[PDB]
Amino acid sequence: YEYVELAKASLTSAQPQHFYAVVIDATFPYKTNQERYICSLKIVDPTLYLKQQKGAGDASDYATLVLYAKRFEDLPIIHRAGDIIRVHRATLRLYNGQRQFNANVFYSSSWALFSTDKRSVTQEINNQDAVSDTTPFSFSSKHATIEKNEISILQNLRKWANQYFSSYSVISSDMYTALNKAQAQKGDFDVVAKILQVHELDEYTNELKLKDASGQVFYTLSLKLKFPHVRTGEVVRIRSATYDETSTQKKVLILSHYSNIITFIQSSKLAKELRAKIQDDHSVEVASLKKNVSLNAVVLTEVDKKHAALPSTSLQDLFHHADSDKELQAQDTFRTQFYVTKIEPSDVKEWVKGYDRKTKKSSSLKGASGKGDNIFQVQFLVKDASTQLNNNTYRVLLYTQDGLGANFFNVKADNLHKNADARKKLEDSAELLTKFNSYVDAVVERRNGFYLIKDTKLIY
Amino acid sequence: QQQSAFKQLYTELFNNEGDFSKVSSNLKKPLKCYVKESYPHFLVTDGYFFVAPYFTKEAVNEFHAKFPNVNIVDLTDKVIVINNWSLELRRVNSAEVFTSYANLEARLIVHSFKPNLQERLNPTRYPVNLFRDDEFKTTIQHFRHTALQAAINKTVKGDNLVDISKVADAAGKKGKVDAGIVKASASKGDEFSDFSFKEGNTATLKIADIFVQEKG
DNA sequence: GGGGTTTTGGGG
DNA sequence: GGGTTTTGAGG
DNA sequence: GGGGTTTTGGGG
Ligand SMILES: [Cl-]
Ligand code: NA
Ligand code: NA
Ligand code: NA
Ligand code: NA
Repeated sequence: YEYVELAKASLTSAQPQHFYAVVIDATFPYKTNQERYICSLKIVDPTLYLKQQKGAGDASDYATLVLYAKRFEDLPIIHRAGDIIRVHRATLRLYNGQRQFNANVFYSSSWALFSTDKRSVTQEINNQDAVSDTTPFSFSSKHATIEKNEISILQNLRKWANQYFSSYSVISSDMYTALNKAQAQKGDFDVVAKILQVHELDEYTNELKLKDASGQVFYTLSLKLKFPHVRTGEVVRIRSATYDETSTQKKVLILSHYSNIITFIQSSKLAKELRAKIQDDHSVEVASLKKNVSLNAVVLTEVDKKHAALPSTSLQDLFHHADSDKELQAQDTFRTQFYVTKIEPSDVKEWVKGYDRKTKKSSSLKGASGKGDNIFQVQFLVKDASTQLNNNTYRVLLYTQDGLGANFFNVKADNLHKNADARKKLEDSAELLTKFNSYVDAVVERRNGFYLIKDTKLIY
Repeated sequence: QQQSAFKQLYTELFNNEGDFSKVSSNLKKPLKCYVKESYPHFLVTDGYFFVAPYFTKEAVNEFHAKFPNVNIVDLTDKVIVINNWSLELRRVNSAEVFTSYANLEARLIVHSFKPNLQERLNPTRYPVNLFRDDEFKTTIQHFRHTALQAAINKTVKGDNLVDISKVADAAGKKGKVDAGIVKASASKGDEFSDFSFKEGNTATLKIADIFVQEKG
């Protein structure tokens, strides 16, 4: 196989050509009719990546690749921009001014995906190691072969890809629309925003909280199975989105079956600048707390920085598999999300009891200091997406006698029967926690069959 | 101001404990909607979303009477006008019914609809499943949250708090996590079902039967 | 044999 | 090809 | 023509 560069490919030969390129954009593999699937992507290389810079505005130049197949599984799923793709037997032709490569995978064409970063998106999600730096993480047909002479091409293209993404935006301003101008678009458009929050709406749907450089905040629904790489604090490019005119309560973006959410390789200059430039926004949350019914979810808590990298475990696994799963049994500290349905005891004033560290007994402070050290003994009855339909409510404890979750309410324990200020703060918190669309992101430590909240504090 | 007639209607129906007599009267007017599909699923749109209309055995017979030269299962891309319709909540298996969510469904009961044959409608955005809409899904989640929270505050009582001595000095203490599982209501099965709204009931025809009735 | 493809009947 | 299937909760 | 396959020379 002889590999040609994008800009040097023949437009007249019309013969099958092969090449290596960097994928900067791609749609999701979508079905067009009863027997065809398509995946359109944008590709670049050392000979084609930027338009005549002088009046171009540092706009990225590129060729397009359209892969056709009879099956979904025969097309490449591009989760991240910057990776490399190797195509075989592709015919090139001029399409409205630009070099368009076409390949019928259903016939004799083939593709292979190579990771530019150490690991591929899928490998990072599963914390796996790549067989080698010459092994494709995905490819069409049953087999894929990499000749010795290719290694040089692949390695060099990787070195170039990083230099490219760290030196240029790649996804130039002309490749997407500002969220605060999204309502002015006639149809679909592209977005480049930071993921401020990933809310698990239900068993199969994630609701992303986006905010781009324009400062505008938007929400959009992302299926878990389709986009399992979405992560809070990460910058992504959304291919094809539309402004929802029917959403009056909040700004929402609609995605189609061909829409795609794409992340950037580590060396991405754009992704780096945006991760630091775009700062978290809580305006939406604060405003919703003034309404009796908020269609906007509100994460009332924030876990200690040291746990920010800890993976979340659903209530389903926490209460139904924590004693039968090998992996779950090995852990004593977990992170999870849920919404409070009810708080016990009912009387907020009894949230703080007196504790005798010698007899290991607590008691009401309605009689005063004659009970010992003041501590929180709150029993949350929660539920989550994984247990949304069952007839259960799960108990999550906030017993601070040993220091776990002492500063959860941002209010030091105290006789709530005498300290009006302390009581009022806790009462307001009580209403927020039990309010619809309010959720808690917290770290819990399993102790004698129960889960106690720790290193978790309210941010409202 | 909600632009989607369907979204508004279905939303108020839910925010009104499934009581159709409580929903705004200024919304119970004839519904002119575009037919996106007719088989195997009959889906109509209001310009923004699509919903599955449930025709009564009466509605279809009346239709075939006034329009002999018209087959319902062939109204795709055509427009129809529902003069007499009603809404009602129903418990379903969202795993099988894609026009539902959280095992709940708001049905569009059709009693009488005229087929405005060959009427070109204005261009609109691609229609999406209402029960897949972010806001509508959330509205339904609010509905269950209110039902669930009420049921729990009626079922759980006495402040049966875990004895602090259990979570303290747990050096030589082991326990099963399921001990934190509390029943939300007096529901019979393992699925919550303690709702106050009274599940509407009305005989409706399966799109398959109307197919055989027009072509065995 | 049967696809896609153009070889439009025949290689390995 | 900057697009629209059903598998109708990757498509 | 050339794959994968078995048809192992020939259809559409
Ligand atoms: Cl234990
Ligand atoms: Na042929
Ligand atoms: Na042949
Ligand atoms: Na052959
Ligand atoms: Na053969």
